[PDB]
Order: sequence, then C-alpha cells, then structure tokens
Amino acid sequence: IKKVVKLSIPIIVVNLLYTVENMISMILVSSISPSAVAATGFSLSLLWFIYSLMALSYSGTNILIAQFVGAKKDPSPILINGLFLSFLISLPLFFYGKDFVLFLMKVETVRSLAKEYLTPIFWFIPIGFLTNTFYGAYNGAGDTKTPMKVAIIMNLTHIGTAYTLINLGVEGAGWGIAISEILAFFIYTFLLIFFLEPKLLFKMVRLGTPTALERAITTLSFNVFVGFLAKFGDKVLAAHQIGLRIESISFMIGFGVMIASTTLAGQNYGARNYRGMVHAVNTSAHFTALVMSLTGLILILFPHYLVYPFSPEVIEWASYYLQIVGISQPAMAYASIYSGALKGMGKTHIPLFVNISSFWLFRIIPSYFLLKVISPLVPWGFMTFETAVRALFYYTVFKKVVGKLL
Repeated sequence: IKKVVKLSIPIIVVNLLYTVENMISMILVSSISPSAVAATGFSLSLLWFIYSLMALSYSGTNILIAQFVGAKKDPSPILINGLFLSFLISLPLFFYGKDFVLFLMKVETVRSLAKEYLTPIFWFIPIGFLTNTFYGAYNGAGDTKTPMKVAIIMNLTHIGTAYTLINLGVEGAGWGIAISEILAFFIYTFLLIFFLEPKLLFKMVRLGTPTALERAITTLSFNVFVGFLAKFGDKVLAAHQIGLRIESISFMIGFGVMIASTTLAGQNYGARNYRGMVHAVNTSAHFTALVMSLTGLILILFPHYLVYPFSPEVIEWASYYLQIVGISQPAMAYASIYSGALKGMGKTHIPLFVNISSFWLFRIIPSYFLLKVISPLVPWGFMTFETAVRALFYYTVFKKVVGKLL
C-alpha cells in the first residue's frame, strides 16, 4: 500500500556498494606481499572505531533534515551546520589520526605497512566527513538515488584508482580511497550549484553524541565476542568470516530499511501526522519481517548450498551459523525498524540503551558463563534469536512511547 522500498532499496545498493568495494579492497591489496593484509585488516577495526564519529554529524543531519522535510521547513541551516559539524569533528582526527592509529597496534614492520596505506586517508578525512554529511542529507530529504549513482561512481573510481595505483604498492590502496572520497565530494559540491544559528548546531550534537556512543561501544562488545571463539581451533575461527561475509551482506537489508525508517519516521514526526508514521513502521516491520524471513529461511534450508563458495569440517561448522543466525533474521527486520524509528523521532538516546543491553547481558554474559562450561554453538546460539528478543520485545518501548504520545 506504501512506498518504503522506494527508499530502502537504493540505500541497500549503496550498502551493497559499501560491502562489495570493501571485499574488493581485500583482493586488490592481497595480490603481492601477503603480509600487507594485516595493514588492511587492522585498519578497518580502528577505522570503525574512528568512523564511530560519523554518526555525530550523520545522525544529527539525517534526522533533523528529515524532520524539517516533513515539516516543510527549510533544511538549509541544518545542511550548512552538518558539514560544519563534520568539519569540526574532522579537525582533531586530521592531526590525531596519524599517531593514534599507529599506536593502537598493541592489540616492528607488521604495523609499519599500514603507515603508508592509511596516510593518504588521514589527509582527506576532513573531505570524507563532509560526504557522510551529504549522505545523511539526501537520505533525510528522500532523494536516495542521487547518493547511489554517486556511490556507483565512487565505487568504480576507487577500484579503478586502486588497481591503477596498486598494480605504489599499498600506498595506492589508501590513495584510491582518498581520490574517490574527494571526487564524490566534488560531485556533491558541484551538485550544490543546482539544488543558520549556533542553537541549531548545538542540538545536532545532542542527537549525534548518543548515536556516536552506539557504534563506538558496540566495537568493544564485538572485539570480545570473536575473542570467545579462539579456543575452538582453526576450523571454527575460519568459519566466522565465511559466516560473516554471508551475514554482513544479508544484514544490509535492515540497515537500509533502518535509514528508510530514520527518514520516514522523521518526516512524519515533523508533519504532526501520527496516522502516517505508526502505520509505516508497523507495515515496514511486517514487510521486512516477511522479507527477511525469505532470506533467513533460505539460509537454513540451503546451508552448504551457500557456504560452498569459500569452503568439509568448515562446511559443517559454518552451516551451524547460517542456519542459526538465519533464525534471528525476522528480528533484525524488527530491530532496524524500531531502533531506527526512534532515531528519526529525536530520541537517539534510546537506541543507545537498547543495543548495550541486548549485546551485553544477553549475548555476552550468558555466553561466557556457558562457554567456559561447554562449544562454538553456545555463543552463536545465544548470539542469534536469544538476543533478537531484546530487538523484538522492544516494540514495547515504541508502543509505550506513542500510546502515551496521543
């Protein structure tokens, strides 16, 4: 009856582009010197700790622009302050990005290879933060295909510039990244020839700081979860990335649907139309529930038919993942639609408490007590469905917010 796929599908393609290009950055820098992947791998773990500050300017911009779009009000002050906020947040990371990543290798030449590969990035993260503001800008207004063809261009300009500059060695890998980042920025900046007070900038920090603490603390909860499964040999530890690469790609359906709701619940919140918002997230819940069920069920019925690409013991252990995580997919559908609908409703502090509570005292503490007494099916077990409930039964929070908001 509605048009949520109009917003979610192009965002998933950008995410599909986000994941396809990251996996290509694996093979483009794994041709010569196999010891250089440690530079690539150990960078993104710190990059995801670094790119936790994106949400500071991203969430503040994606939410406040969407709310103003539904409210018909002018989003130009939010746009000019969004890029300014990202530019302010990029100012310390410009200088403190060079030495902090080099020191955060404690987790003589194993780390010196990332020095040359990451430096062209740290020169143009200030040019990167602005595009993360631009992505939240178009995602807040509704026009979600303009950021896709920009992603398409940026994806194919990198893989072009990467393969060109690698085949410099590893510095051209980071240089293919920076060239595409600034290019899409120039594309975006050139698109501003076609289509302000401090108090507004002050509030965007109030919407980004809880969301920046979400993707930053989650990094600490992820680093220990994989650390649970080193005591189970190499067959299992080599079955995670076979399961993650399949799940991280299958998870982009919700992340896109999430932002599809971060805008849709945002515009209708600003338009004073509770008939337009409660129906959407309810239908976008059932729609993604029935969609992610077609995805997660295909994982369970066809295990080896999907692990086989990069796989017999590993076929056995990885199938016990796809089948097992494939059960939580109906709740990831119910997850990204809830904790993303309350982002668009200005209550960004609420999803902060959601994921901290679901991850920790449901996925982690129960695993460590049952892993030290049992098997890699123990974490994955409580990792799947068993946590999904805190993503499921938290509609209550949604259903007690609006039910009293009327």
